[PDB]
Amino acid sequence: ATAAEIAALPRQKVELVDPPFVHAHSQVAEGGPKVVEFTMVIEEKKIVIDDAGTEVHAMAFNGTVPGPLMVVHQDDYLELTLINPETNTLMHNIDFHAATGALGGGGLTEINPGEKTILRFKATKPGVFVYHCAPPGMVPWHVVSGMNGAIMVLPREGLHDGKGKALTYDKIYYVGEQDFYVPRDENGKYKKYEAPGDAYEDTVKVMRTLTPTHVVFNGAVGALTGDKAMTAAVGEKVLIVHSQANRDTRPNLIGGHGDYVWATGKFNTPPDVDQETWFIPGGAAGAAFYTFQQPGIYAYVNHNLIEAFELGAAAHFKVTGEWNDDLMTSVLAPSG
Amino acid sequence: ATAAEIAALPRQKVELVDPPFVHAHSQVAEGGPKVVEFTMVIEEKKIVIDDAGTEVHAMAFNGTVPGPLMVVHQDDYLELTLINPETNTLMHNIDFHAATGALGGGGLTEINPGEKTILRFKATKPGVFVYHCAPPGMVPWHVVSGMNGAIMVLPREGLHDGKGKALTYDKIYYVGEQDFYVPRDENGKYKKYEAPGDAYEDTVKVMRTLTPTHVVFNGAVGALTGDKAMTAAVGEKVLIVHSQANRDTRPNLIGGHGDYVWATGKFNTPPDVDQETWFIPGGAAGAAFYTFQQPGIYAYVNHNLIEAFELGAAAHFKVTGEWNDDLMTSVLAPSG
Amino acid sequence: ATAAEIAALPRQKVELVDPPFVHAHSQVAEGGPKVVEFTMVIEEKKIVIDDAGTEVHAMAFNGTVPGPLMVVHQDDYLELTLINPETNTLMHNIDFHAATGALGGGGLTEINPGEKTILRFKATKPGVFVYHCAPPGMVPWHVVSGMNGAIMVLPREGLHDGKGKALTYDKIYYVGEQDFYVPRDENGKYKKYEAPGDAYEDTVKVMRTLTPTHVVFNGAVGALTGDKAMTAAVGEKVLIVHSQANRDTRPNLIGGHGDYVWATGKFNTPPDVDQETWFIPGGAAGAAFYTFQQPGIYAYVNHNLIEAFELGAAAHFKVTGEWNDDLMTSVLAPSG
Ligand SMILES: O=N[O-]
Ligand SMILES: O=N[O-]
Ligand SMILES: O=N[O-]
Ligand SMILES: [Cu+2]
Ligand SMILES: [Cu+2]
Ligand SMILES: [Cu+2]
Ligand SMILES: [Cu+2]
Ligand SMILES: [Cu+2]
Ligand SMILES: [Cu+2]
Ligand SMILES: [Cu+2]
Ligand SMILES: [Cu+2]
Ligand SMILES: [Cu+2]
Repeated sequence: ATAAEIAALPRQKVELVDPPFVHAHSQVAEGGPKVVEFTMVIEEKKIVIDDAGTEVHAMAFNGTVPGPLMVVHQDDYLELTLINPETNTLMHNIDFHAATGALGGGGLTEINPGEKTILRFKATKPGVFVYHCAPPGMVPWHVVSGMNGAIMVLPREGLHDGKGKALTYDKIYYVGEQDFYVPRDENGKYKKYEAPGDAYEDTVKVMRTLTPTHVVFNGAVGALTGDKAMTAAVGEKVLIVHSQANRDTRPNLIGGHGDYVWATGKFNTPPDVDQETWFIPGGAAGAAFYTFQQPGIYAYVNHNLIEAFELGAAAHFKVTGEWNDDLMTSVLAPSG
Repeated sequence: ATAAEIAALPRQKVELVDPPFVHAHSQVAEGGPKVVEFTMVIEEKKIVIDDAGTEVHAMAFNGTVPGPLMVVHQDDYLELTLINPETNTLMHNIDFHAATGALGGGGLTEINPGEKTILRFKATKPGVFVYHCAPPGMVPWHVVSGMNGAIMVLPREGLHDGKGKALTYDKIYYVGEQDFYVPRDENGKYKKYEAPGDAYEDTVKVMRTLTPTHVVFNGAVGALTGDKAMTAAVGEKVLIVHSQANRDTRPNLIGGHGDYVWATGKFNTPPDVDQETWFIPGGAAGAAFYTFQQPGIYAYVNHNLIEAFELGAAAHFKVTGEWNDDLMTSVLAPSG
Repeated sequence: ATAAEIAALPRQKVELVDPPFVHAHSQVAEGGPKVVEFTMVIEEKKIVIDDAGTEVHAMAFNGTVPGPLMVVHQDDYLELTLINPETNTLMHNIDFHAATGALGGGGLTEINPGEKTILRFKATKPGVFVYHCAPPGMVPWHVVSGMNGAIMVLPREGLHDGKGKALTYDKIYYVGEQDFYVPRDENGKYKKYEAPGDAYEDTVKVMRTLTPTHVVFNGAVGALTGDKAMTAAVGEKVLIVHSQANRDTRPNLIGGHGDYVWATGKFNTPPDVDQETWFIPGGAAGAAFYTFQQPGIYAYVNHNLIEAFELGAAAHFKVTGEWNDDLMTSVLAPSG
């Protein structure tokens, strides 16, 4: 398509919402290709990542860790207006794994504090993809400071299983997983810093151990539990998009399964089925589809249980509904 | 299925055998759905895991690490009687990744010493699945203390390749891989403790480094080598079920291949073929089918060779039969 | 085939080239089965792996790290003459994951300094496979000293996608990823040694942490950048073979994609498509096929960005051609 043809295309402005929720969208594409517009302001800000009050000088797209999920359809154009406020101190940019060229847009979006840029790319490949800051010379630090998220490019005909059968979810959740490397003092207590730069040297040292001090969902230990636990009901079909821009993860819905899992996150690659624990390599997004059959609490975790329960990679699902004794029943409850 | 129908199903008690061996079963189901009954007694006991007398206070299903492999067919019901003797001191339960509901059954099987429980669940999905102890608050600790195993839910029609061609094995082995985190004193000597709880704080510290001191098959370094090597003959078809409940692994039959590998461990997902090294994420089981073509010794290992030969993740296969010079031959033996 | 039938097959002597380039070959098999001959001299030599002058006592096949890529077709016989010069001080051998029997040939190829051997095996399975030194007793050490490579066994009919369409590449590159464990002194400085054996005790201790000090492509940090960046042109089809003999990796062509990726490295296993980041387990090789659509610099990395940018696992592609504004364009360049 020529510039003229693209300028004639309809344009829709979408308002992003904070993870784990996803902005309103249609699974089946409406009309022909469109230029979907998104705006995100970068905010360098202090966030607390655990109950002890541990701090991280985050670099967050739209002010959240992970950045929000942007949703478009295959062959739509994603036009992102990216803003780096003069209140920030570092240069920032964005790399869309879903895009093609200039390091995912990285080479065309380098913005200093006080600048903005508008990048447009054709979403030619269907699936979920990671996006993240990629400044030449300080990539890992910015990424593990939370500057990453994901987008979903839906097939124009919505989701289907490997054999051509439609898969329509009732709800969708985006679980961004983040590995944090927080310096500790001689007492083994997490250190705090006045400015983000102050922490760089100590942090690089921790990063070199390839051992995160924290592995969390939605920016903090327990962020998706309690009044913020995800929800569903027996019978409900749920799509769980999961991303990790720097380190491997292995999602598992404890008490359930991954009925259809596009482990590689790409829709033209048939999904695996009946999964117990699936695998998403660092630098990628994956997605799992499940129809709940039992009510009660579920633990959604990175299945290296130390990472899940000692480091913070665990969420919960609260599911309402009738218990099914055919699937499972306590013949004899715990007793003498 | 009606209520009367389940109650009318034939009940069958099966006697378990210790890994790497598997209890008697039929690949193709025999008769309609059944309620397959198993019983496992929990044993807390000190075991030696290496050639240096290193000890671990194990928590073991049926007294073995890994716990035994339970085999049923899709749509049978697995009815497990789980016993926690009054001689034990810790709380236990069981999570079946193959099951649906109550956190895999963990929420219905919490038993203290002196208690027993009976759990029944319908094996609705075919494949090999991990099962492990999972009491709220002490999940990773108990799991890395060896309280995990796997089950196999065979398709009623047995296994088939991606083209619908039946895959019938002559022998089946279950290799459970265990990551252990044993504390060391300031001199580097592994510590010993009087009771399980005594080692808790020291052990969690090692666990948080995400670096196991040992990675073993069947509970100890060398457990599946020498006089305990697994066996086969040229021409025999063997299925090797492999599990790892907490950490990733990458099996490889050195000298052979994985002719058909259900890397994810789920039979409705077509197997990969001609594999050199496959990958099983922590929290899952996988299965590899192979037809031996050459006699001799084979090393079956986790292919991060440091984990295999420095940490303990290596086993052997001793295969009888005639050598095939077409496949391989020494044209010129080592010489000056 | 009988010994006589094999002896009558046509022979072809191949001259190997240093990675990332690959020796001349035909994607589609030229004629029936043949005995393809290769010769590799083992070289124990010092290599400098980073800009701080860090040394490693390398054990390199054909003098490089990784060893060169050998290409044959399915059902051809690979006949390798391996030489261990009197100048070397260690026993060496070779294990081909592509072969069948005697530990991949390791049991039939043990040669001391001053010895040579000739091994022939039938390449019965198509795909890319790892090969590495495998002495009984000192495996991980030699492997992580750089003694590993890969071979490609192409289907007689060349490559095809999952639907049977031919995938013909214009260029092919072989990226060997190496994890190094270099000892340091109490001041955090990398130690140097006068002979290979001198660093053994120290290296094992570092290997036990399972945390490499360096993760590099083609033997050194920046080896595949600058004067050695890989090249291509818009419209060109490129196959990127990638191997890791001891540790997991997750390749990603930043700016592009993996249009077709045989992640497990085996050609009879359908390739995944439109990949952002793929996964290759330690002890295996994989291959990705991509058609460039945009000119410019691309970063090819292990997508754990710490491993890529702090540890060394990063390469570059320099692509020439016309920029495609339909796929990506800067609507608004960085500005106030
Ligand atoms: O922009 N590097 O993944
Ligand atoms: O039951 N938690 O993996
Ligand atoms: O030959 N050991 O991977
Ligand atoms: Cu940034
Ligand atoms: Cu940045
Ligand atoms: Cu990236
Ligand atoms: Cu237990
Ligand atoms: Cu327990
Ligand atoms: Cu589990
Ligand atoms: Cu060697
Ligand atoms: Cu060697
Ligand atoms: Cu190997």
